[PDB]
Amino acid sequence: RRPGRLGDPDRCLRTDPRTDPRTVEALAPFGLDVNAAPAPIGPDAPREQQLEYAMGAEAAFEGVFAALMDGLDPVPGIERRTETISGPAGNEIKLYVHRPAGAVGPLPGIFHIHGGGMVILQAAGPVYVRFRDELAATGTVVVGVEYRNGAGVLGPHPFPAGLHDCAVALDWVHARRAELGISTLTVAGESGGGNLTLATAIRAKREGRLDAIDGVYALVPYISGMYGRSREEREAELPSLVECDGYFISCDLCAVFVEVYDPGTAHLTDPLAWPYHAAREDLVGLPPHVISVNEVDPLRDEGLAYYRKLVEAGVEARSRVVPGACHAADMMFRKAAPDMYEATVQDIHDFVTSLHR
Ligand SMILES: Cc1cc(=O)oc2cc(O)ccc12
Repeated sequence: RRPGRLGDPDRCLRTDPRTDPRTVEALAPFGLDVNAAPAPIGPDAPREQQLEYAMGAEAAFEGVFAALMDGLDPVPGIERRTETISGPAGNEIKLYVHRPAGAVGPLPGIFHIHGGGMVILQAAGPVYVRFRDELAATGTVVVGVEYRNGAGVLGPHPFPAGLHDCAVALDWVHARRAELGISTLTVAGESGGGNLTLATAIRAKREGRLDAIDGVYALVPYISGMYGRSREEREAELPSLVECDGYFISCDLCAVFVEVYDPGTAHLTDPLAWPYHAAREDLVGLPPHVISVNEVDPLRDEGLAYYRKLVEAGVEARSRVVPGACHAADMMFRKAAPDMYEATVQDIHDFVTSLHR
């Protein structure tokens, strides 16, 4: 009958007949081809224990991402620099700059915001280094921002610390397009980085900084903040949150990460924390957007809802789905599913080359 865990509650990535089997075998060594056990902590646990759990999850997932990137030949012909800038709280923000060696003029720029639920993972990590090199290789200038995290080794900094860091870093890059070899400038990211990407555009309109943004490309955005709702509430509003729950990511662990990001959840309905809540007023006048969602991702339906909201607001919006893809499959499986990876890289390349100032 119904797809995924709507039809059979025990279905997992391996047993869903829609999953790209290459990705199932790629996740098998880590035990990530099946549903994780119910998370042993919840959103009402003491914050000290939530931050401990997040620190562990970060160390484990950084291990998995390193192993998924191991065995690849490096992307050839990329020049890299690290710049350090002052953040708004006296923090240092690192910028990782990638460009094709020997470019003869300006190229489209990509301001890249990494995922990890705005709480964990480093832009310095091999999965994001690889993604920035791959985008640079197509003929772009990529700047990866290392913002404050809600948790883990770059934490703990609640909302809106990371968002403010992204703002300051975007302004720093915009101010320097000529010396950085940048034509147009696109803000892009996946999952939590998709969240900060969409919020960065909403915030830039409010603050009169839209000149910094020619385009927005959000992949598998993590934007509803609704992971802690009941199975029935989730199914009523965003059925993918039940259909594909536990497929690589789990609503129970995300619900912890929501509390970690915004302790006391005073921002649960604030579109700068959870862009799914954007009003028409928040989206009118925003520059061109792409929303890329993944077929067997529990976040699929909140990404589709955001595309619909952008269209309703008159934004020059596009959307695509990656068939057979779990959450972020198109950025994790460079080894096991290179065609899926290449297709997303090329779609982003095509988008940024389409823009004019
Ligand atoms: C790797 C990872 C990053 C995140 O922000 O959230 C998650 C949630 C999960 O259930 C499983 C993995 C992650």
